[PDB]
Amino acid sequence: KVFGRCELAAAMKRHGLDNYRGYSLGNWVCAAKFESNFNTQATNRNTDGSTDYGILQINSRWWCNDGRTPGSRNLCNIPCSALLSSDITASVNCAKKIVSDGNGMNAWVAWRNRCKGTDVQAWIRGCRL
Ligand SMILES: [Cl-]
Ligand SMILES: [Cl-]
Ligand SMILES: [Cl-]
Ligand code: NA
Ligand SMILES: [Xe]
Ligand SMILES: [Xe]
Repeated sequence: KVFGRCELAAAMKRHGLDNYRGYSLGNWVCAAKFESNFNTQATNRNTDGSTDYGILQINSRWWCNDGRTPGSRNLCNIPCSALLSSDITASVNCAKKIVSDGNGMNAWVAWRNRCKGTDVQAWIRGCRL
């Protein structure tokens, strides 16, 4: 599924992401825009052989099992395919574990490079929330 901007903001809010670990909703919407262009089916392979999955591009070396990333840790205890669902619940629950891991949202390279320090409130402007 490809979400609309406000539709995703509303879904993320309902799943408890607004101000989760101090990150306002706009941060999460901005990260999703630049990681996946709001597409739950997005995948991208990395040079180390791991693959990033779903709306928040969660990586198979640490967080999910895809059966093809040797020595990987599956910290979210889920098959990576679960992260591609139209239902964002699995992605949200795993993202909460990631953002709690010590480096906050710096775990998402697109967030660090394209959202951090910008007016992220613009991402939720106009939405009925
Ligand atoms: Cl915000
Ligand atoms: Cl894909
Ligand atoms: Cl980047
Ligand atoms: Na893994
Ligand atoms: Xe891929
Ligand atoms: Xe998400």
